[PDB]
Amino acid sequence: MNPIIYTTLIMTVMSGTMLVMISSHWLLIWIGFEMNLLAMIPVLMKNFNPRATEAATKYFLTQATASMMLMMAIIINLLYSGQWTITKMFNPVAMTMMTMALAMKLGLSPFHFWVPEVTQGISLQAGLLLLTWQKLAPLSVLCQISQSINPNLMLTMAMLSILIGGWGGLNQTQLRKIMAYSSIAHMGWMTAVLPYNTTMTILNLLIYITMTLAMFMLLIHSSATTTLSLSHTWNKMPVITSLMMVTLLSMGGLPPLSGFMPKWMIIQEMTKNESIIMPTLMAMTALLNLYFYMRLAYSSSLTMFPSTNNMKMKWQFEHTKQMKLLPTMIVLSTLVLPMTPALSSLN
Amino acid sequence: PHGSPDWLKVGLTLGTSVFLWIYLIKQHKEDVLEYKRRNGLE
Amino acid sequence: NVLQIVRDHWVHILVPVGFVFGCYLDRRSDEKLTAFRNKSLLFKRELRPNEEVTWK
Amino acid sequence: TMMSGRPGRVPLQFLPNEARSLPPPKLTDPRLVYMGFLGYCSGLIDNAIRRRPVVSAGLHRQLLYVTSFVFFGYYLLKRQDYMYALRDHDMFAYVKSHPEDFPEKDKKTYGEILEEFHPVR
Amino acid sequence: PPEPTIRLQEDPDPEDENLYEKNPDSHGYDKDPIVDLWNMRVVFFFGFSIVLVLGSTFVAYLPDYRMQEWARREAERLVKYREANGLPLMESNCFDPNKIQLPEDED
Amino acid sequence: MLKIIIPTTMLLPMTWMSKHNMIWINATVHSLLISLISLSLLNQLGENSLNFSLTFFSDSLSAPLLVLTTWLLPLMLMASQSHLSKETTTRKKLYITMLILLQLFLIMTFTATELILFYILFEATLVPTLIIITRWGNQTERLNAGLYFLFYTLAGSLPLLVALVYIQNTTGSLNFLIIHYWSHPLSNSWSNIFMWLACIMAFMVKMPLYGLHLWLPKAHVEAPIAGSMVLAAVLLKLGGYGMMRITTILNPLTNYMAYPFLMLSMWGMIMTSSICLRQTDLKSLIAYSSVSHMALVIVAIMIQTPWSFMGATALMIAHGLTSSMLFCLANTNYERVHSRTMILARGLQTLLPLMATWWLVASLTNLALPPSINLIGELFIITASFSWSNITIILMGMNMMITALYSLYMLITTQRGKYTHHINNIKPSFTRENALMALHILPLLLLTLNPKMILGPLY
Amino acid sequence: LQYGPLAFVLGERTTRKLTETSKVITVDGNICSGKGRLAREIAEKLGLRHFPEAGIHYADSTTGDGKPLDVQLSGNCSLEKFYDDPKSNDGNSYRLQSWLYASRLLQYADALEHLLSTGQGVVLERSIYSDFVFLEAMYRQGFIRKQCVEHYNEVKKVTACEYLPPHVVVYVDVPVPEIQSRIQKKGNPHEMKITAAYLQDIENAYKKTFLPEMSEKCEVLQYSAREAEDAEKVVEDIEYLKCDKGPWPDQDDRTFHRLRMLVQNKLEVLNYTTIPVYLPEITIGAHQSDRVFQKFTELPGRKYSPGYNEDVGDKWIWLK
Ligand SMILES: CCCCCCCCCCCCCCCCCC(=O)OC[C@H](COP(=O)([O-])OCC(O)COP(=O)([O-])OC[C@@H](COC(=O)CCCCCCCCCCCCCCCCC)OC(=O)CCCCCCCCCCCCCCCCC)OC(=O)CCCCCCCCCCCCCCCCC
Ligand SMILES: CCCCCCCCCCCCCCCCC[C@@H](O)O[C@H](CO[C@H](O)CCCCCCCCCCCCCCC)COP(=O)(O)OCC[N+](C)(C)C
Ligand SMILES: CCCCCCCCCCCCCCCCC[C@@H](O)O[C@H](CO[C@H](O)CCCCCCCCCCCCCCC)COP(=O)(O)OCC[N+](C)(C)C
Ligand SMILES: CCCCCCCCCCCCCCCCC[C@@H](O)O[C@H](CO[C@H](O)CCCCCCCCCCCCCCC)COP(=O)(O)OCC[N+](C)(C)C
Ligand SMILES: CCCCCCCC/C=C\CCCCCCCC(=O)O[C@H](COC(=O)CCCCCCC/C=C/CCCCCCCC)COP(=O)(O)OCCN
Ligand SMILES: Nc1ncnc2c1ncn2[C@@H]1O[C@H](COP(=O)(O)OP(=O)(O)O)[C@@H](O)[C@H]1O
Repeated sequence: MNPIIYTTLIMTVMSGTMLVMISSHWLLIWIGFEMNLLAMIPVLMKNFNPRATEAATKYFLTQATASMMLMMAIIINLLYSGQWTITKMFNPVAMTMMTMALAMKLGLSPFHFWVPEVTQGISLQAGLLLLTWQKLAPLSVLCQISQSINPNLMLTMAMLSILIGGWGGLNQTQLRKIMAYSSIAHMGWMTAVLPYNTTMTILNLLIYITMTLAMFMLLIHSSATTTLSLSHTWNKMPVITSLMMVTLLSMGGLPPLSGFMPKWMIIQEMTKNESIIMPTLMAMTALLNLYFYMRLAYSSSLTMFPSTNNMKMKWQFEHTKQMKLLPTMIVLSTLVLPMTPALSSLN
Repeated sequence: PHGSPDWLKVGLTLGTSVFLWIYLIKQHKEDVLEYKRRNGLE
Repeated sequence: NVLQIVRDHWVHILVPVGFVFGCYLDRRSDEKLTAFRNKSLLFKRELRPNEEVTWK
Repeated sequence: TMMSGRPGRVPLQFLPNEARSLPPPKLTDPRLVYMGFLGYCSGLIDNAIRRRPVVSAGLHRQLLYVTSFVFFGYYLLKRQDYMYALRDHDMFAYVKSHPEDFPEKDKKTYGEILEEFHPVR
Repeated sequence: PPEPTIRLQEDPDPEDENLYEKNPDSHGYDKDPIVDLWNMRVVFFFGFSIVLVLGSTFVAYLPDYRMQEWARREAERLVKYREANGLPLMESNCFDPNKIQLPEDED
Repeated sequence: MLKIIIPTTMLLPMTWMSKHNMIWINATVHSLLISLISLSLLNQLGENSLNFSLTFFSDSLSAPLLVLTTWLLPLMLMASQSHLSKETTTRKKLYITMLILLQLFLIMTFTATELILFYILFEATLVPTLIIITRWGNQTERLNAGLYFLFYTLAGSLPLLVALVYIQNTTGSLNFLIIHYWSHPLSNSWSNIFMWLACIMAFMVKMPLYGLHLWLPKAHVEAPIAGSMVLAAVLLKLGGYGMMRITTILNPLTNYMAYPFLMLSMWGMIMTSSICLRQTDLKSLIAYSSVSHMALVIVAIMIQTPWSFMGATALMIAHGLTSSMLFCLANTNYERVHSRTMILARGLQTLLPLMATWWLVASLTNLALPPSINLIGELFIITASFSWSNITIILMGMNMMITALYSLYMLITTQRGKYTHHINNIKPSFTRENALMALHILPLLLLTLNPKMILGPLY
Repeated sequence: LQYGPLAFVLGERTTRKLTETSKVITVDGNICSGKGRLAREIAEKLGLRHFPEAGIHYADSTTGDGKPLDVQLSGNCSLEKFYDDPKSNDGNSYRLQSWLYASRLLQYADALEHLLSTGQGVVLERSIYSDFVFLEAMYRQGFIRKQCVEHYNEVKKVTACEYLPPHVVVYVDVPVPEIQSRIQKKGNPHEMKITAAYLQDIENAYKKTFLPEMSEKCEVLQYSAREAEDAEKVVEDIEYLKCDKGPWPDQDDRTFHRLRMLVQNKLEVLNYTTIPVYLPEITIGAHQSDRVFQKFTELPGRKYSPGYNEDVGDKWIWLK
């Protein structure tokens, strides 16, 4: 599309998210969600093809259903108490409806089915935007009402999301579906600490956003969407493969990388609340995410796959466009463990 | 391609670095003195 | 020949510099744990006429 | 803990006015040096990605990265120290104002405490 | 079946290279004789001459921070004192019973 | 402690700014110098410890391990100089970087005043070893070996993090000094039983305990020579050091908790020693011998007596040195034959007499011939186990006899008999290999003159 | 200011640069035809820019210095070996075909970039279109396998679905006996070995599978050897015809912006030429790939970016 139109649509998406984040009236939060949904579709459908159209219509259906459920929860809350402010929910039924709507917006299990297909359909830039920016508003809404959530339902869907992501990432060869399942697992990790501490949720969100930005920018730099296509990256730009391997190790939670910070802090916080079994199961399940990260690293950088003859022309050319902040994102997603006590800033 | 050292960008980068360093040092000195004034050390 | 072998042999100085810096940092960190100097009940001692600290 | 709802707190202040009563972090703080090291690593990675001599491609760019990292790290350290100071202040105030919940434990000596002895055999 | 029976364009497996053939007195460190000889010299010197000898001598003459002869002298003076005064050497109780307050059972 | 740490960190820029043909010389010289600095730490006191700062301390249990870790790097560089000849300068620098990072992680692990820092570094050692195994490995099973090595360790050590955070939430501290001074007994409860298991299994899996030792043969056989050296010498002792540090809070629960592990180790030493008798690979045989020795060390730690601890420390040091030497000898044979099979190259004493002498000395030291420190640890642990129960002597004697049997079997199969006729590429042994064996073997016979240096804090 | 979204936003519109003269033109002829002379003549009379037919080392002439690189570092194939042994066991024929197709794709992208950036038209020899005639002839002669043509078809579809076809296609028609006589007169010993069946298959492919398909979306001028000698009539036919059936009138400024972003950034142009499908003729082992790439990195001005090579003589490196 026209660059002016694209910039306006991106600004509208961001302004809808900010409207959700800064408003204190439930109707304004709903309006922000509607504005974000309205401006999101052309971004996903920027490169016109049947796959993008199918992904866009699936995303539209899911988000419209979630918004309708959220509106119903708001109306029930208003019925049982003449309040519009985002505070304690005031009703057991209203809270359940709202939690399911926000889980559907976030993609938490069992409402995860749309994320892998929407990510596969859209391009890598739309996938980056969808998996990074489209998590801020629902998570902020969940944080604002964290004192109302029933811990059983939140913990159940969090553990389900972790298990589903771990199991579903094992079966994928497409990189975008791998990233989608990783996002589902990380969402499950994020929502398992909302009943106890929202600062841990925000810290995990920041770390995951940095890691996902680094990974998607690396994937865009080496234009590969399949495992075998990424297996050709060493023959042209081995530094990109080495950085990608380090980032993958970080995303698996291996210390002393940055990705070890959120799991460590969440486990410690959950143990402070006399919860022992769930962190153990969560780490055991994150082992699966680490396994398929290791498989990707094996196929990418730790071994050398066969190449083709036509790579000799690619050897002669350099990337016309260089993405700013890629170096900063890699460093932030790799080497910030010693700066852990900085989380007291209420990030 | 064929490019000379872009003196405009180099000048802006060096000026930004120097300005940031001087502002940081001034901020630190002001913080130290104002801390001392509040707690009555010096 | 000086100013030529330096460009190839400058690297050798680095490990040694690290050692002296580590010794300095060890002493500097030691300087922050003097809360009980000459206050232990076992080695409670009266200072010498020209002594300010029992140990440094 | 959750200090979001704490009384007399401004909505978008990075460092409140009461934070200025605390000693500022030194310019030779190890955390500031680590932030500078992070900026240097970012500069090296930027040089490597663009296919440039990693050590000596852009000195101005590396200097800018280091300076920006040091600046932001200094302000972040200030905010972190202020938050921990608030936590300790609230802790001590609450302990002071609720004596019945934190009684003085009657000091006891080991010569009159009976602890079970488990032999290692 | 006109296939070439070749899976891909691959370099042949190279044959291992003997260091002695192109350079006798090879010392097995490097293919360049000068760097090889200096590597041998630095390894032999800094290991055997410096570490293995000087550090061994240093460890042999370490001062007694474990305080063995001090314990010998303390034990000697205590046994001299106790034999002379009729005290029965070592005592069964490590701490004097006067300072332990046992808890009365009253069962 | 920083006087050791900072030069090790400066090893990296020195390596990366070195000339293309001067990386090995500079790395070896500065690693040897760093090792000399480490020697000062050995002086130890009979009192508490060498508490340098709030972050790091040294002890007579940590000092020999630190000295061995610092001493191992020059030997690993010497061993790796050969097979990396046809490698690009950047990749050789990356290999040296991996070795330096592993040394730094081990050095910070062994001091580690606080337990979470110990866990963080104890896990940080996992990455460079994995990269070394799965990148510079010869066979195609290196990927599976690395997967096994990673996942066994992580499955074992993930509950340890939960146990540690729970312990800090309850007690309030994880500093080892406060933990030791404020220790309290563990009541016989199911929660305490599972806490004991979570505290113990992470170190058990890395010993390796019998039945959990599957990863070790794969990782040792598929690793390059430097990786095998470090894995056999230092990485196995991390579990023993952790158990020695952590068994202070597990009392009196350990008295009955130890039985399953004691039985497993006592039978598994016999099992692995017997496995060594029927083995067609040198590296696998050496790995299984390592498993037997570490099982006996597990028995020593579980008995939890002063003689047990002294014997365990001595045996850890001696086994590290001996296994490193044996792996180096096997690699020297492999780089000539390229087969890694015992029965292929035979009668090498006729062709390489001095290397046969090295083989004999290494086999005698592995056989625990007196007065080597191997037998010092072996005998102390045997006496402690006999005091624990007089019936252990049967298993200990069986293990000793089988150990001598397979050690001399390995010596005779490769060094004696008639040379293989069709093998004609067996060149004279280089000065590098001979110096490597000498620098492996001389410290053992020097340490047997001062055994108190490796007998630990309970001496 | 390199072209991008900002340039399009502020001033850069390439529709104003079109002056009815752009008219990308492609000339196609059988081996040893007079098309090269004819194409060159058209470029000079119309004021357009001539593009010599892309060979093995076309990409070498556009990067660094114009000097070609070694055969093992560029192309890994030779036409002389194809002429001598068309059924070579090392799969040289399909490697040659694929490398030539990739070179033609790069040249077409360069020509499109020039036309969209300056407005001056270009004249091309055999382009990505009609490059399949050599593939068809080689398959019918048994020089290549069927999997090779399947791979060629996949790559051709995925690559050529993103460009505009030429406005005018000019064909010079020469009988096979006459072109064989021209080959004999040429004097090249390797070219002497071309059989008549190969030329006949080439010729059959051009008329049967290329002329009608370009007649449905372009404008065709079928010319013979005699009537192609005079370029005045060719040029007159060029101006007389008006293009109103192709996709070019349907384009606008936004499509031109997209195509201009596509033609630059040649790494995106050549993206799908190295798809991970493993045919023995073109797949290369890991060890050979590593060795050849390390040799390529050791080329004088190829280790770093173009402006960051001190060995060439680039100065002020520490401030660029
Ligand atoms: C514990 C904390 C303490 C230590 C911190 C650890 C990390 C520190 C560094 C962090 C990152 C910053 C620097 C990295 C930039 C990357 C550039 C690079 O690749 O190096 C090339 C470059 C040399 O090559 P070149 O001639 O410029 O051109 C070649 C091209 O670059 C490209 O050449 P090529 O393309 O032809 O070669 C291809 C090659 C090249 O590909 C690469 O090498 C990529 C680099 C690795 C990825 C980096 C990830 C980001 C950081 C992660 C760190 C992880 C640490 C956690 C522990 C786990 C370990 C994994 O890739 C491969 O061969 C494929 C196979 C890969 C093998 C397995 C992959 C393992 C990678 C893991 C590395 C982790 C440690 C990195 C250490 C430094 C490495 C440079 O290296 C350098 O010179 C820079 C190194 C640092 C410079 C130091 C100078 C300062 C000294 C003077 C002042 C003294 C200071 C003291 C003051 C007081 C004294 C007076
Ligand atoms: C990967 C590590 C994180 C990187 C984060 C991105 C780095 C670039 C961002 C640049 C600075 C952004 C700060 C914005 C400037 C002013 C901020 C101020 O106005 O807002 C305050 C908020 O300040 C910010 O939250 C602090 C951001 C600092 C982030 C650093 C913490 C990272 C965790 C530790 C890892 C170490 C990283 C160090 C290297 C970057 C007041 O918030 P408040 O209106 O009252 O309530 C909203 C928040 N609640 C609801 C949670 C209470
Ligand atoms: C080859 C043919 C023969 C030629 C040689 C003929 C000569 C034979 C001599 C060789 C051995 C014969 C035995 C003679 C022993 C006498 C020396 C002995 O007395 O010194 C020992 C001293 O030896 C050292 O203590 C042990 C050596 C140090 C070992 C450290 C290794 C070096 C670092 C290398 C890296 C470490 C790797 C392993 C990590 C732990 C014990 O002394 P000690 O009774 O106690 O007290 C010393 C004197 N005091 C009282 C003043 C204090
Ligand atoms: C596979 C290769 C080796 C891996 C490592 C194996 C080592 C792990 C083995 C764990 C050690 C033992 C665990 C618990 C020991 C406690 C003693 C108890 O089991 O004995 C009786 C317990 O009775 C019964 O055993 C109850 C438990 C029955 C259920 C356990 C399952 C039995 C087999 C499971 C083995 C599976 C191991 C591998 C898991 C994947 C005592 O009766 P009781 O006085 O009442 O209980 C005393 C404890 N109190 C005081 C806290 C109450
Ligand atoms: C090589 C693979 C080995 C893998 C490790 C095997 C053993 C794992 C150890 C058990 C897992 C959980 C560790 C417990 C974490 C420590 C916390 C703790 O001790 O507190 C206990 C918590 O105890 C538990 O909750 C344990 C529940 C166990 C659930 C997870 C089961 C995992 C598998 C267990 C069986 C296998 C264990 C041995 C495996 C043998 C080797 C394979 C008490 O909790 P509170 O409620 O606060 O206090 C009680 C008073 N109100
Ligand atoms: N698809 C192809 N496969 C193999 N060789 C080709 C192909 N296309 C062109 N060539 C070769 O490129 C050379 C130039 O083409 P041609 O038109 O025959 O000669 P000229 O350029 O002198 O008119 C010729 O030797 C021809 O064989």
